[PDB]
Amino acid sequence: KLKVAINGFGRIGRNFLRCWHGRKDSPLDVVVVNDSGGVKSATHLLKYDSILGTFKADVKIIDNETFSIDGKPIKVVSNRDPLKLPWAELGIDIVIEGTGVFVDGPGAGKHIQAGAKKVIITAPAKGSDIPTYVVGVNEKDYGHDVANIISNASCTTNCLAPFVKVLDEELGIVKGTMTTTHSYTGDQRLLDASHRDLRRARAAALNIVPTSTGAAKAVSLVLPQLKGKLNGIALRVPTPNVSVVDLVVNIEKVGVTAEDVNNAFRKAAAGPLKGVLDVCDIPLVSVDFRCSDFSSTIDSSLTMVMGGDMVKVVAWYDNEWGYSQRVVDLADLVANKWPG
Amino acid sequence: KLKVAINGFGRIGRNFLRCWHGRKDSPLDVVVVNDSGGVKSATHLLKYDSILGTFKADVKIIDNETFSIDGKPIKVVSNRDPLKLPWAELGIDIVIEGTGVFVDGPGAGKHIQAGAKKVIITAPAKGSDIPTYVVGVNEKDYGHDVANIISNASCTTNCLAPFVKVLDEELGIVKGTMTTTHSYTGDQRLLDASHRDLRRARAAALNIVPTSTGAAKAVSLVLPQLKGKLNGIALRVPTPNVSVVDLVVNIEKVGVTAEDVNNAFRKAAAGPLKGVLDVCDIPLVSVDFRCSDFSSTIDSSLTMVMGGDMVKVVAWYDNEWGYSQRVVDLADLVANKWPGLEGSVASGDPLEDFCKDNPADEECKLYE
Amino acid sequence: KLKVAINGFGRIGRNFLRCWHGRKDSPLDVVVVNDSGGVKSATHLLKYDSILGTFKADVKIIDNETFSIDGKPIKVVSNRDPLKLPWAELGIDIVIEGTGVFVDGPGAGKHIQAGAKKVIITAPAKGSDIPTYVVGVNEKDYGHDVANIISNASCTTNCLAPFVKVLDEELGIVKGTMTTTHSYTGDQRLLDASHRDLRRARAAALNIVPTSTGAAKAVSLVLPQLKGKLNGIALRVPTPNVSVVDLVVNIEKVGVTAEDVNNAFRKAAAGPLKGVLDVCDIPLVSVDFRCSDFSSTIDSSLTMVMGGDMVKVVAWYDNEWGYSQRVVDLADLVANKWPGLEGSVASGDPLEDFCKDNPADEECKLYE
Amino acid sequence: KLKVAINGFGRIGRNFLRCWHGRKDSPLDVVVINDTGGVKQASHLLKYDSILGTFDADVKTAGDSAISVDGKVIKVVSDRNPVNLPWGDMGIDLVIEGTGVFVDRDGAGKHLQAGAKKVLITAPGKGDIPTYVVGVNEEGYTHADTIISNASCTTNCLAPFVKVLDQKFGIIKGTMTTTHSYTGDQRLLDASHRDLRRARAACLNIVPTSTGAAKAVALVLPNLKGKLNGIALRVPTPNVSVVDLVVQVSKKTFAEEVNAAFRESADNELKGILSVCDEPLVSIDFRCTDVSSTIDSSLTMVMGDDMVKVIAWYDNEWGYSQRVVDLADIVANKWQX
Amino acid sequence: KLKVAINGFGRIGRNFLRCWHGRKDSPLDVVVINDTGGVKQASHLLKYDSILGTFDADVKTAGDSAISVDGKVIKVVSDRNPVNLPWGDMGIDLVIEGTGVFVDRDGAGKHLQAGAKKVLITAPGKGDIPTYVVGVNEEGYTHADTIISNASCTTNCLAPFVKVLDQKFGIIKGTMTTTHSYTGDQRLLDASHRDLRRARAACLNIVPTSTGAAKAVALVLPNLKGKLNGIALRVPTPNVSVVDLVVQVSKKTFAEEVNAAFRESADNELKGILSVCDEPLVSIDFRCTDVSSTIDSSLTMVMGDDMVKVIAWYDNEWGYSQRVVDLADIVANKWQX
Ligand SMILES: NC(=O)c1ccc[n+]([C@@H]2O[C@H](COP(=O)([O-])OP(=O)(O)OC[C@H]3O[C@@H](n4cnc5c(N)ncnc54)[C@H](O)[C@@H]3O)[C@@H](O)[C@H]2O)c1
Ligand SMILES: NC(=O)c1ccc[n+]([C@@H]2O[C@H](COP(=O)([O-])OP(=O)(O)OC[C@H]3O[C@@H](n4cnc5c(N)ncnc54)[C@H](O)[C@@H]3O)[C@@H](O)[C@H]2O)c1
Ligand SMILES: NC(=O)c1ccc[n+]([C@@H]2O[C@H](COP(=O)([O-])OP(=O)(O)OC[C@H]3O[C@@H](n4cnc5c(N)ncnc54)[C@H](O)[C@@H]3O)[C@@H](O)[C@H]2O)c1
Ligand SMILES: NC(=O)c1ccc[n+]([C@@H]2O[C@H](COP(=O)([O-])OP(=O)(O)OC[C@H]3O[C@@H](n4cnc5c(N)ncnc54)[C@H](O)[C@@H]3O)[C@@H](O)[C@H]2O)c1
Ligand SMILES: NC(=O)c1ccc[n+]([C@@H]2O[C@H](COP(=O)([O-])OP(=O)(O)OC[C@H]3O[C@@H](n4cnc5c(N)ncnc54)[C@H](O)[C@@H]3O)[C@@H](O)[C@H]2O)c1
Repeated sequence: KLKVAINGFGRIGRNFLRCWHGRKDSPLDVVVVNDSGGVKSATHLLKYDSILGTFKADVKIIDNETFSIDGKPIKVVSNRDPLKLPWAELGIDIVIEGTGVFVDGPGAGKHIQAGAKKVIITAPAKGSDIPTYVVGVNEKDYGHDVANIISNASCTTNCLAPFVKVLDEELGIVKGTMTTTHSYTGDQRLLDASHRDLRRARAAALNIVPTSTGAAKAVSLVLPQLKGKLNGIALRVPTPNVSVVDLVVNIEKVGVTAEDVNNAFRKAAAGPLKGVLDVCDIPLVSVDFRCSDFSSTIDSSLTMVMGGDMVKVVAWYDNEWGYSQRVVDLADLVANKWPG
Repeated sequence: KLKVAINGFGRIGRNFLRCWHGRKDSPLDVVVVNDSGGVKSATHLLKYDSILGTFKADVKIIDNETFSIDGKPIKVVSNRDPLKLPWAELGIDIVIEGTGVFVDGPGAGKHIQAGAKKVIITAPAKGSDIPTYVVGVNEKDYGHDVANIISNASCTTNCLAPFVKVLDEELGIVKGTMTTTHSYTGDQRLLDASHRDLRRARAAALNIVPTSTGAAKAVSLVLPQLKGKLNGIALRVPTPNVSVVDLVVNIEKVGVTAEDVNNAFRKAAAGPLKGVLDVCDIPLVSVDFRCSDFSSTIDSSLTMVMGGDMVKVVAWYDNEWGYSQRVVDLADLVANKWPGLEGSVASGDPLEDFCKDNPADEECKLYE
Repeated sequence: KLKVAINGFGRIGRNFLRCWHGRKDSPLDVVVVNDSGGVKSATHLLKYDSILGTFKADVKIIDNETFSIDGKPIKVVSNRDPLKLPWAELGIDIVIEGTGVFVDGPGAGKHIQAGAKKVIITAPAKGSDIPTYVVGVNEKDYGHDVANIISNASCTTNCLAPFVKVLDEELGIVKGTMTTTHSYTGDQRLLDASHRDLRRARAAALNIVPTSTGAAKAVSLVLPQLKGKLNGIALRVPTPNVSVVDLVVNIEKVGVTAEDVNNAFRKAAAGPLKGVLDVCDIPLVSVDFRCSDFSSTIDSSLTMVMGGDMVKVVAWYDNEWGYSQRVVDLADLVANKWPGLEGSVASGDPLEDFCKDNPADEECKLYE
Repeated sequence: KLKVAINGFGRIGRNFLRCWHGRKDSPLDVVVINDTGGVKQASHLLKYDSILGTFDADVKTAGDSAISVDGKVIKVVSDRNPVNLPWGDMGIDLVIEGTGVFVDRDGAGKHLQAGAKKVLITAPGKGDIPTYVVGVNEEGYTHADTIISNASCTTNCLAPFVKVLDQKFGIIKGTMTTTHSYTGDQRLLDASHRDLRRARAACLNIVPTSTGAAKAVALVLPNLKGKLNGIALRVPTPNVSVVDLVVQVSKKTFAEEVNAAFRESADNELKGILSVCDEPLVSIDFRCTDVSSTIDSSLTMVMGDDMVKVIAWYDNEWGYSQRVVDLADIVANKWQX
Repeated sequence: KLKVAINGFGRIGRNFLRCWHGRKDSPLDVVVINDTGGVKQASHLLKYDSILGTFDADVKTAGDSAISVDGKVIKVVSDRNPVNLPWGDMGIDLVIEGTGVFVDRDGAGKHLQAGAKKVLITAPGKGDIPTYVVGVNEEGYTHADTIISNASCTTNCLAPFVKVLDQKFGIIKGTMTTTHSYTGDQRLLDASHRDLRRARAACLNIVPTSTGAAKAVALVLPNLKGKLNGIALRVPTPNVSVVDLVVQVSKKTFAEEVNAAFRESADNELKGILSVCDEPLVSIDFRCTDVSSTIDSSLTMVMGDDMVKVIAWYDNEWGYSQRVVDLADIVANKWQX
């Protein structure tokens, strides 16, 4: 039911579409895209992705600005400004800001103005009325109709926020430093001379790009108890869709060994936040954490607690497709809460 | 003059090659290679590297088993077991273990009794019988006949030991957790190796492999106090040769604005730890830190502090060029104190050197 | 089966021999001797102690380079350097450096590459490359072939490691200056004499030659807590074979009296430290502590504490029957800790098995 | 039923087992493998591969040797001597040598000497072995032959649709070449190798080479001998490769005529084996294609009516071992010996 | 002396300046650039490049715009309108358009309209522009022409030694193609693009394309028109690319005859411009070669005495802009207008 137009056919946009199609409960009725590439673009980026590869389903190419997907007639508005897609003419209940560039208040405010009733944003929104509602913690702090335009901070947050709540509830974070192996972000370019882009004006990929992302403390807002308790660096890895956040503290607890820490995780990662937190213990790397619909994949096989207060949690996450799973969690929950 | 039949023409082999012959003034004068790869490959990986590309200098292929880097006559011995290798067949005093096979104490000793005098392994080894030295902390433990089978600290630790010195000497870790990125080395394969640990049985440069590495826990040989002040892991990364260590640590001085940290890190970087310890601040990617002589390049801008005590210190280390530099530095200091430091003594003492041969002579019996 | 081409048949050579042969459960079935002893006399000396007098078993003279204790055929080689020794020529496996000259770690390796597998220096080794063991503490530090070059500790330290395991753990040192009085060995001078030393150059078997020992910090190799908590003196008493140590050191835990000290010492003696740690109390003399299997027969009554902190523990002990019994167990412990290696046989570690051999296996490569 | 171990359960071995398990019509008694590497690690790294993420199916290590990925017990041992590998240890019908070292007739005969009956070499016929690409002469391969070889992914790719090209049209000359994936067949870094080109890091390093493509195109295809012969390009991709060849067809064709011949043959002699595709794309959507070669008929352009710059993706790894499972069936099915 | 700004001081712009500074014989008054990106960041990212690590000199932004590299002051402004870019702001002799967007005669004329006099388009002649590859017709380029274009690194590569091939031998037909580096000309991720092939991540994604190679080979080389024409391959390398072409020479050659013609032309018309190499290798040792193309004469194999599978490395980025500095000199030197 939840009318779906993606503001630009994003990597998060296509990943979310493939999620939704792989999702079942999803009231997200894909009906439009603000893809300023055309139906061939939205197709050969959906129908041809990489994380989920060739798309599992048929993106039925009806007219460029209105196609279908397995009989989901999806418009395209090959157009930019959130107002430019007329979210009322297309009745888009939840905007999916695929661009993540109108993350501000008025940015997706224009989504609403063109006729959206709620919006979801694929980045730590730079807007206050745009709560980066994360899966795992403050997607629940989203009373329906409350700040209609809710963002969803990056999958760095969508990983951290849930299990950093889990840490502060089961082990307790005093001051948890983080360094997420997040992807080389889109605020870069493949090569140097990117843009203003203070540091990341280097190439996006040809080196590790350790840059403190806002996501580092975009977990702070979503976790009202994580105030300052995460100063993190998103080492934008040269790897497209996968990451592992990691937390080291002078922990609130004495620092019981990472065994019972990750046991409390396991109970949280299988209970409170299963499908969200994963206690990975098989020795595995990004391939399995690729397409990880988990918000968090705690590589508990590597989490460690050295000096006691020294802790370490190694929480992987697919940071676009798994991130798109986070955005679908947000959208589904919001749809359940929707006035209808 | 100091000769090495470089055990293996490995990537460290050619590291110290394109930095020993590159060291136009190396007391280490390699004259032979200990490798079963042929002179064709000795060049085509030495004369044609990946990091520095084609060698910016001649490697004159003297023959299939002999060559001359710019006329520096260096053989190649297609032979593996050290005992039957030309450290005596060519009087070769020094050996550097660029293989990963005779890393054991007596295994590198086989270099000695094959004619070497000491060995430095460019990697942590199989025990304290290989007391690693590092350019900046404990490299001066050395004389000749002093710890013949020694090593150089691993990529991460070759970076770490001098700047974990400058840290724990003045800044001082209460307890730390080190995470570093590490190039996809022989620990893995380009494909999914059937390697001992499924973590790095994974392909080398395909996924970021969290390679939990306790080389930072070898501090007992070079900085034992940092035990309980450290917990290191490397990150097997898809990049050929450039890397960075990082270390978030609660400091005894508690609130340690990364600024004072970096201040002292310059102070000893501009102090004893030149050429091995840089403290950089420009927001830069690995290529900028690539081929940095400094093992440690403390990225001050990326050095922040978490809990006041938790200063984060981040030193980019072009791990194998960091080697190619530190092997030169350490091997040359040693070269000065190698049998290049061989001399005589006084009658009461030179004859005591004869006792060093004639142990039970006159009154040379003492100590158990 | 743990034969030793005994690297020096002498006082401790024959001590261990008389002990390991006298011992039944000894895999240390030496079948070859590395010594200028000459069966004729090699037997004789082995056949003739003063601590043990005439040896309490036959040592039959097979042939010049061979003998047989009661009929235990043991070769004899009057060789010195470990490389030129029948460690391979007779397939030997354990080395005991009775020479007292090859404390050097690679010089001990010379045995292994002569075909041996592990060395033990029957005295302080060449340094801290070698975690020494004396029965009661850290022989387990050795795993099959783990620290193949090692040492059995010396009179003071052979005594120390077990009872300092009991002491610094229950008693707990803070600092101090150990005082041990030890017999004159073959590493001393009966008369005055000159060549390298002065103290033990002087008449060691005539006067109480005041000899220090830094082996108090050889505890660095085993028990780190004692580091900086000791520094010893080995009083070169002119007695044939008995030594005693006393740990005159301030104690952290409540500086209790030697009584409780000896009580917990009786406990851990009867606990993990029997055969090596003995704590008696009768007013006794050196002979009562001679032929003592234990490297420490403490006399509880003569132990006292007056300063509270400065504990005194008179750990008496036949300084070589303590040794010889220890090297028996020690090498025996290793003798059992030898092959072992339960066959996983899953073909899964067969990769790992041949990878311990071929690190860079067809697919098991680690460490460039 | 087809008693079959895979000598060297490496990524080619893992890939073949992945194909077979994904495959149906399985008289392949895949109840045994060989991997001198960690056989538990063999189970794990079969359980996880980028081409399929994790394994298609799933299991631990059914103890260790035995392994039943929610499918069927499969032995795997750590053996090296082909006269010793699990061939007569359980009477192997058809040998598969995934190592690459016993690609020869000698190694295959030794596999049989362990007590096996037939061999399928993963590489093409190593000289004195009848190479049988899936698409040309594996049909002509009556299973009576014991030591056979499915031709390389290069040839597995090329031989069927290049026989379409040289038979439906006939070709005077063509410098056949395959932009093959760089593989574990090279040096991970700039290390020693007998091919100083395959000696570089080989990850993003080009490898113009000559694999079993150049020999096998002649062997399986008498039409495509010498005049239709050339080199290989073990190019720096780790995924589905492409063929690169500009023939000079005897009977002059045009681009769409080439595409039509390739399509109709993908309806008669290339279906499943091949796949005509006409999209400007890259292996990230050609990955894990079961076909020997995904025919990129769109850009097989024909200038001079003879210069056919053929483009055809080809699953150098996955669909390679898919066609290898096809030939293993042609062994199991139509079991002539 | 040659008043020259580089419109769009991007990686092509950085590379051209790196070439020029490494280059000597510099009547190029490189005292101005253009970069609407961070001009301070322009100085920094010129100061650091994988092809040279850092800059191959000391840069020193004399001012926000002025960059005194080694003291050689060089302006760079953040401008977009070619009628506004620093062209008549300091009377530009020769325009360089590194952005790729004003490759057209329109954009170049607008560059002049800012107050410049001559233009050199980084791309080949965008239709109505006389393309001048370094090796064929940049010699024939008397500098009287105002809006010229050094032909693409593809063509910069091919045109000189392919003129050797089609003149020293003469060629009936050849499907010319270049295994060009994937560049910033594509989508970093599977993002929108007008070329759904260049739309993928393009990092390890193949790009069979048609850059200025196909048109410029005809334009600069009347010999190599149509019959010697084809497509391009913006292949997934970020480094020195290779050319891929199997001609059918008119006068039948053999492999070593091709290598000898290429060598003697690398002695007369290709020296410095080109470089014959005969090693099994990869760009990691062909990187930063000043030549238009490092001729891999070893594997330019010739079957049928006409099928010349030519292999020739070519510095698609560095030596490209090296030859662009050569043409900029041919503007500065022999300044005909
Ligand atoms: N993609 C994710 O899973 C996720 C994760 C981290 C960060 N982000 C944020 O997303 C932004 C985009 O980067 P990305 O690589 O993640 O790709 P993405 O999937 O998030 O979005 C990319 C898409 O945004 C579209 N776009 C940009 N501006 C637009 C506008 N004016 N109108 C319509 N469409 C527009 C483009 O067409 C492109 O297809 C970045 O700012 C980044 O901070 C998203
Ligand atoms: N390359 C580096 O600067 C660097 C990086 C990581 C690790 N290392 C360490 O250095 C050691 C060697 O590193 P590398 O760079 O040479 O790796 P490498 O893979 O390049 O070296 C392997 C080399 O060792 C040789 N070799 C193998 N067995 C031998 C033997 N039995 N006798 C003589 N030579 C033999 C081979 O010929 C080969 O050239 C490794 O143990 C590794 O732990 C060095
Ligand atoms: N005997 C002991 O318990 C005692 C204690 C500690 C250390 N040591 C060491 O033992 C040496 C001798 O002392 P000891 O009188 O007690 O006798 P011992 O039992 O310790 O060993 C003496 C024997 O070692 C032999 N020897 C000396 N150099 C040799 C060589 N290079 N190769 C083979 N054999 C060699 C001599 O022939 C002599 O028979 C001293 O140098 C001392 O360093 C002795
Ligand atoms: N790579 C391709 O695209 C393609 C092309 C042509 C041929 N091939 C075939 O694929 C194989 C490529 O070689 P590869 O190394 O990638 O194969 P692979 O990926 O299956 O790995 C082989 C593994 O087997 C193990 N092994 C080696 N000897 C063994 C023994 N005797 N017993 C058990 N295990 C052993 C090794 O550790 C190695 O990791 C060759 O067999 C070749 O015939 C593939
Ligand atoms: N890439 C190759 O190997 C090769 C092949 C053919 C052609 N070329 C030439 O190289 C260029 C490739 O494009 P590119 O983007 O990589 O060039 P580039 O690497 O020099 O980057 C161009 C930069 O200029 C900036 N820019 C854009 N418009 C501007 C304006 N009007 N004023 C100032 N700055 C502006 C952009 O931010 C962009 O980052 C084209 O100009 C083409 O002519 C190169």
